[PDB]
Amino acid sequence: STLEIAGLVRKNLVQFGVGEKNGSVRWVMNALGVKDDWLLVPSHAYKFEKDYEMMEFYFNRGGTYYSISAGNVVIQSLDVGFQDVVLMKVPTIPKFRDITQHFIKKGDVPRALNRLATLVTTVNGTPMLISEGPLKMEEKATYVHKKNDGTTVDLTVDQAWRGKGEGLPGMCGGALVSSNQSIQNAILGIHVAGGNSILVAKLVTQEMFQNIDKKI
Amino acid sequence: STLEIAGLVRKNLVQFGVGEKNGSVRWVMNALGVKDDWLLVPSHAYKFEKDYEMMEFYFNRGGTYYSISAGNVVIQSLDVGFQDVVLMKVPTIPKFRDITQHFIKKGDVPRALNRLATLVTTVNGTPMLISEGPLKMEEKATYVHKKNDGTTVDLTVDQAWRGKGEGLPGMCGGALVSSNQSIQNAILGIHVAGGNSILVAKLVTQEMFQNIDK
Ligand SMILES: [Cl-]
Repeated sequence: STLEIAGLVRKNLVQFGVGEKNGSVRWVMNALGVKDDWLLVPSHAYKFEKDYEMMEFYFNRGGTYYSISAGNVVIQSLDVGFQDVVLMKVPTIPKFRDITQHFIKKGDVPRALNRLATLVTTVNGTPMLISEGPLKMEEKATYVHKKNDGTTVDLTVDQAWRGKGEGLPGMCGGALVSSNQSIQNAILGIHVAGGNSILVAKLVTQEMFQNIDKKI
Repeated sequence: STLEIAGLVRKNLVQFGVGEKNGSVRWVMNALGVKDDWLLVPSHAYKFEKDYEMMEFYFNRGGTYYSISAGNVVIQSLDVGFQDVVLMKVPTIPKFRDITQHFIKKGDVPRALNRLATLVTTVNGTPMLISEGPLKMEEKATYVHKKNDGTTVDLTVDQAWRGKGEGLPGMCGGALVSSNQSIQNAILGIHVAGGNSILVAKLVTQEMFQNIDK
């Protein structure tokens, strides 16, 4: 049931923030824990910051704050091309329950195409469930992002799901869940953009998780 | 409660008019004082007149009409836009009680969503309280209003509240108050346009007034 898998997701969802050690912190969106000390994070959460070298990442795991230097995390791309969503290893965060086997398998993709799905996310800390229309998929989809107030750059997403629905700023990073019980309400991917009245998310499959169990 | 916050809004509401320095004043809608000499004004109140040369802006505060020339007003934005609602400083106008801290905080918007709200406004001095349907939010909302006289215009709103309710001409500029007691019945925004059974208001947050007190 949508609510069963939604609860698993909820338990692994954390608030993601960026800043300088001993300085100011800006909470930006969400990041999803997937296994042991590995999480999925949308790249625009940190891409447009002025100085990556002295960047510190901040996580809020149910009221406990953890932090790590950007120079101490291991990053892994899901695929080749524009960095849209990445896998990030955080050693100082508590072990996450393995939910890898709940994501959709590369082969099961058409069985999720054309149906409804639910976005399981949080807005500034408050849990929300957003309904998305019949999902379509696009090989490469574009959206517009605004740097904290002002400028607007165009960014693309590779292999994106398209749902119709109204957003709310800060929803980025949530997990998309299919309503198809035939495929065990698989997790389809991560929310990256919302615009006119269309919600866009990147497809993330069971196969993008192989390199994480390899030693170094 | 809703009555307490509604009271704070009424005391800061004034009428907005346009006219020449030695003629008759055309009153058009309401404006809301937020702090000191600053006011929240819907931009359609003045943006469709093309002779800024002899134009005076008028404000009725307690029976006295205060004015300022188009060529003298300081106008400021809330996010980056100007097509919907603007802040306007009028040095000549008597000081307004600071109500900024009664507006909703950004991180609390989800708690105002799906709940009822009350619109506090005036139509020619006449006070009105209007219940608005369970509120919904929209990224951008388009409304084509006959607002002028017989002229129709496009009014597009960024981050807008949409709700079921009934209107009247001249209600524009009034404020939306939340029925949610756990967020202290926060002011949610400013009424921009209304027509059949839909009312549209712009979202205004506490954080938005950072631009003025500095
Ligand atoms: Cl009440």
